[PDB]
Amino acid sequence: TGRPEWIWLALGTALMGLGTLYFLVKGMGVSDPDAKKFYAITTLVPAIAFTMYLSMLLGYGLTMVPFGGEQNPIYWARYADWLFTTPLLLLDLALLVDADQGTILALVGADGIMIGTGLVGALTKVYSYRFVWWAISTAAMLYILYVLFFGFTSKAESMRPEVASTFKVLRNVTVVLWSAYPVVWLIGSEGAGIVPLNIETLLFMVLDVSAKVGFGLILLRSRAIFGEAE
Amino acid sequence: TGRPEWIWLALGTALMGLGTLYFLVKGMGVSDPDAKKFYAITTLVPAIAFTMYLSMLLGYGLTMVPFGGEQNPIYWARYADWLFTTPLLLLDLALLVDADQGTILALVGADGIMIGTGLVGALTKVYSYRFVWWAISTAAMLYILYVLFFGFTSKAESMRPEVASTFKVLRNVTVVLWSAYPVVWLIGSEGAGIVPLNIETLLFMVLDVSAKVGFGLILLRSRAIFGEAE
Amino acid sequence: TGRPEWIWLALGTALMGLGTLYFLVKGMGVSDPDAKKFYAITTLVPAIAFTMYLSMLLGYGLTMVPFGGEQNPIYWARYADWLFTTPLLLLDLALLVDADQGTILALVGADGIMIGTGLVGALTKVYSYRFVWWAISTAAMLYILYVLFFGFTSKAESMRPEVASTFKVLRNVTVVLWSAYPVVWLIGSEGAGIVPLNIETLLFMVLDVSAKVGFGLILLRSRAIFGEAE
Ligand SMILES: CCCCCCCC/C=C/CCCCCCCC(=O)OC[C@H](O)CO
Ligand SMILES: CCCCCCCC/C=C/CCCCCCCC(=O)OC[C@H](O)CO
Ligand SMILES: CCCCCCCC/C=C/CCCCCCCC(=O)OC[C@H](O)CO
Ligand SMILES: CCCCCCCC/C=C\CCCCCCCC(=O)OC[C@H](O)CO
Ligand SMILES: CCCCCCCC/C=C\CCCCCCCC(=O)OC[C@H](O)CO
Ligand SMILES: CCCCCCCC/C=C\CCCCCCCC(=O)OC[C@H](O)CO
Ligand SMILES: CCCCCCCC/C=C\CCCCCCCC(=O)OC[C@H](O)CO
Ligand SMILES: CCCCCCCC/C=C\CCCCCCCC(=O)OC[C@H](O)CO
Ligand SMILES: CCCCCCCC/C=C\CCCCCCCC(=O)OC[C@H](O)CO
Ligand SMILES: CCCCCCCC/C=C\CCCCCCCC(=O)OC[C@H](O)CO
Ligand SMILES: CCCCCCCC/C=C\CCCCCCCC(=O)OC[C@H](O)CO
Ligand SMILES: CCCCCCCC/C=C\CCCCCCCC(=O)OC[C@H](O)CO
Ligand SMILES: *C/C=C(C)/C=C/C=C(C)/C=C/C1=C(C)CCCC1(C)C
Ligand SMILES: *C/C=C(C)/C=C/C=C(C)/C=C/C1=C(C)CCCC1(C)C
Ligand SMILES: *C/C=C(C)/C=C/C=C(C)/C=C/C1=C(C)CCCC1(C)C
Repeated sequence: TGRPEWIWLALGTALMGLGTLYFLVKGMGVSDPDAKKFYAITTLVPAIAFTMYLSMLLGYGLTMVPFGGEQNPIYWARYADWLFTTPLLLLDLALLVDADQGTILALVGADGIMIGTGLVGALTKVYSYRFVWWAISTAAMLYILYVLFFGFTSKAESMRPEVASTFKVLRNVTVVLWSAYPVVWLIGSEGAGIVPLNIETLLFMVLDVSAKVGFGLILLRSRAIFGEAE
Repeated sequence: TGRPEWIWLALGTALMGLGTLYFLVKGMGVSDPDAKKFYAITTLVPAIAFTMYLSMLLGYGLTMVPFGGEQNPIYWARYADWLFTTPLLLLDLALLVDADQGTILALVGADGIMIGTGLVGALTKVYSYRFVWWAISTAAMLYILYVLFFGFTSKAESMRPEVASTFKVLRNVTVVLWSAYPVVWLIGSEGAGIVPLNIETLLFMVLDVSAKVGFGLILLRSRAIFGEAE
Repeated sequence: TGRPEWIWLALGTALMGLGTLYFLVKGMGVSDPDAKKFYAITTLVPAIAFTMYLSMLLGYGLTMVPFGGEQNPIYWARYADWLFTTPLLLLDLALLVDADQGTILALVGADGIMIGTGLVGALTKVYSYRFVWWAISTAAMLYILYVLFFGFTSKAESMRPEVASTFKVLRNVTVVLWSAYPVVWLIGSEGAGIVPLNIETLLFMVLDVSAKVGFGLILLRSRAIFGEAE
């Protein structure tokens, strides 16, 4: 393809596809109802990402947005992916710690605001206003990270030790990886335009595969996803 | 801004923002799991409205629709707000009366039809057909109001007296305020065009703040949102 | 109207409308909470389809997509219908057999991928790539049909005999009817273009009414939707 970033979109498609197939085969035969929930959530995540990476590779998930006096290539398909995959990742963490329903609704709702405002920012034609939406989205992200540390960590330590241990690892992975996304957006083609689109696409591919397939490998190898039984 | 209705969009943004912050601080420290559910639902409502009012203020949430031989300004962001906030408001009422799952699904589904058909009507280019969609949406609204009076009132009176009392007030607020929306649409810029857009925008701002922040102030001050405990 | 397929859109609108009204009246007075769930899910299905058939009849739900060097009429409103009605139909089947939550999430998620990739395929401007999306969507469909036969049939036979019996019939109806959709798409205006749009529209109308109103008549006449009580 004639876009230099094609190679990273192709690799991302392949890695999300391979991760989906691996999780699908690994979950074959699992009969524990708690483990089935985690396999279902965790396999859906790279499956959705696979479809949206493929849409970017083939050019469907790209649009041109005028701002700063240029026509700027915006990959809108990222937001369609993240709208569904980021609440699913949060549901994996919430189910692990048996979070109450009100906390789950708060997290999923804040996450929806985060991604939706990011999408508005990405498509906004007045340059200075793009950063207003970025700030609102980032505030929603900070709310999510606060709950994961000062609601979820406190509950986990009261549960089975393998649940506490696996939650603590996946919480730390999540906070580090998710915090990089607003930074890549700010310095890349959607924001200040300091990093070119080809490098930005590489960075999001590394983050996405780590936050989805890496995350899932840790979770689905854990004893924490099974009920305690004899 | 050069649009006369800007002042009402600005005030609406500010009031939804202030209401979100108030509910967020008030819900700090609440540990009762039932109360947490109500705080989460009720704080999300003005937070979503805040983002969509801001999108209208900055001009993102506006499009031009040709009908009647003119280019007509249609604020489409209202429907994106209401798609999520109106089912959340109904969930507050349904949880208060411990409604059965089938009734909740009926209400949320009718509400989705109401808002979705309103959006189609708002974007329809053949003038006479706009009113066909308005009629279908209004029928869905009447179904909702019927359930709130002839399903929900009957259940409430069988529950704790503080639940019955708070439900009856919030039901009455809801029926009065929600019934005004189809009337404003019909006589305003989306419909017959008798009331100008600046006044229409004022009317929806008053209704929205009352139906979201007013509603939430009544609910979150009530004893009904807490479990009965010693 | 000047489109030859109008007659089938009109008939489909009428039949979905009549089926909605019939199910609404039949469900009046039902007080069993399990039966209420099934009436709510099953009445919503033709109600949503009614609105989307009407949008196609009036011309709102149609767009033109260039591919193969022509402007091709694509009825996009079908996908908006199916996005909501196909998971509702699967929920009817899953509730009947008391499926576990993980299996329900797998089914609904695969169904979302099926319809979303179908929509991307329908709107794709590069002709050969339309069939890549068709293949991905069809793979998701095959996953769904596998679960209905090799997860759901095995559970049903362990339940009440009237539940097993009604599930087996509705499963067979579902597999036969749903399998025809990818074939109609492939040979019709969205795909290879061998069957003209007027005949394609007839075929989808027959399938839709059978898969929604036919399905619902079988289910809502069954004893299986009521709890076992004295
Ligand atoms: C997990 C095991 C594998 C670990 C792998 C980690 C990779 C993640 C980071 C990649 C950034 C690469 C940056 C590449 C920078 C090239 C940009 C460039 O060409 O910049 C020069 C320009 O011409 C003038 O400034
Ligand atoms: C809660 C405590 C505060 C209560 C506040 C309630 C306000 C709600 C209603 C406002 C309608 C105002 C209508 C303003 C009409 C002005 C339109 C106008 O200018 O019309 C004249 C025109 O030039 C030729 O007909
Ligand atoms: C339930 C009881 C009622 C059962 C009813 C079942 C109907 C379903 C199938 C219809 C296909 C009809 C196909 C009509 C074909 C006409 C196309 C045509 O005109 O093709 C000739 C063309 O001019 C040169 O090839
Ligand atoms: C001027 C101020 C403007 C408005 C501020 C920016 C709005 C968007 C940002 C963040 C979303 C905040 C989180 C929304 C969800 C809160 C849920 C909540 O309150 O949950 C309580 C529950 O007890 C928990 O377990
Ligand atoms: C419990 C459930 C909670 C759910 C919480 C969800 C909150 C989402 C809020 C705001 C983002 C809205 C974003 C809307 C973006 C639409 C952009 C679009 O499609 O624009 C069309 C065109 O490109 C230009 O007119
Ligand atoms: C806890 C997780 C938080 C995650 C969110 C952290 C956000 C703030 C980070 C960086 C902003 C630094 C300033 C970037 C703006 C630079 C503007 C500019 O003009 O830069 C010129 C350029 O450096 C040469 O050409
Ligand atoms: C010609 C007729 C055309 C069709 C009519 C217009 C369709 C749209 C209008 C209203 C939605 C109706 C409500 C949809 C949901 C009904 C749910 C239901 O039946 O719920 C039963 C349950 O027992 C409860 O607890
Ligand atoms: C339990 C879950 C129940 C959920 C019930 C939901 C029912 C929604 C039904 C119909 C409205 C569909 C509205 C679709 C509007 C799309 C308009 C649009 O985006 O148009 C694009 C462009 O502007 C022009 O081609
Ligand atoms: C229970 C809640 C129900 C809520 C829904 C109630 C709907 C009917 C209300 C009003 C319609 C009145 C007729 C409006 C149409 C007027 C058309 C016209 O030409 O008006 C000329 C104008 O009055 C001078 O220029
Ligand atoms: C190169 C390969 C590319 C990727 C493949 C194509 C992706 C889209 C197709 C099918 C969706 C598959 C189903 C997605 C949901 C799986 C859910 C699951 O694993 O559920 C386990 C649970 O135990 C159950 O009860
Ligand atoms: C538990 C919840 C699981 C939910 C699982 C859902 C999976 C959906 C995945 C992919 C399809 C995405 C389709 C996006 C299509 C948007 C097309 C569009 O609107 O295009 C705009 C314009 O026409 C051109 O730029
Ligand atoms: C279990 C359910 C599975 C459902 C899915 C089954 C998919 C495969 C079916 C048919 C493809 C047959 C080939 C169609 C392609 C024909 C291409 C062509 O050029 O046809 C010329 C035409 O026949 C004269 O003009
Ligand atoms: C699978 C993909 C993941 C986990 C993606 C996560 C994305 C975010 C945390 C995005 C956050 C953003 C902001 C906080 C500000 C605006 C830009 C966004 C959407 C990139
Ligand atoms: C927070 C906002 C609220 C509670 C908005 C409520 C909106 C409605 C009840 C809208 C109803 C409409 C009709 C019944 C007919 C068509 C026009 C609509 C969407 C305005
Ligand atoms: C009420 C409508 C129903 C039950 C519609 C069902 C539709 C499908 C099973 C569609 C499947 C498709 C594929 C498997 C491939 C691509 C084309 C689709 C969307 C037609």
